[PDB]
Amino acid sequence: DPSKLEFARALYDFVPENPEMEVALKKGDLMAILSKKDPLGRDSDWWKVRTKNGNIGYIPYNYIEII
Amino acid sequence: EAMPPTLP
Amino acid sequence: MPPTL
Repeated sequence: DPSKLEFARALYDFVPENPEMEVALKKGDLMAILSKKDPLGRDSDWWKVRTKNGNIGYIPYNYIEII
Repeated sequence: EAMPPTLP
Repeated sequence: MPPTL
């Protein structure tokens, strides 16, 4: 349900070390938060999000702020 | 839905 | 610069 999403902004550049699972951010970039947990529902420092051009992937929680 | 700036 | 991963 899109109308329930949080959205976030990137506070730093992030170049993905595993670009198969992770998405890149440019400082200032907006995104939507899809999940805060890993795929199995467990706590995680890596958050799943959808980028400004519709890519899905994980990013570091400490590189963003939640609008 | 969203509103800030300024990353100087 | 930036934070630790």
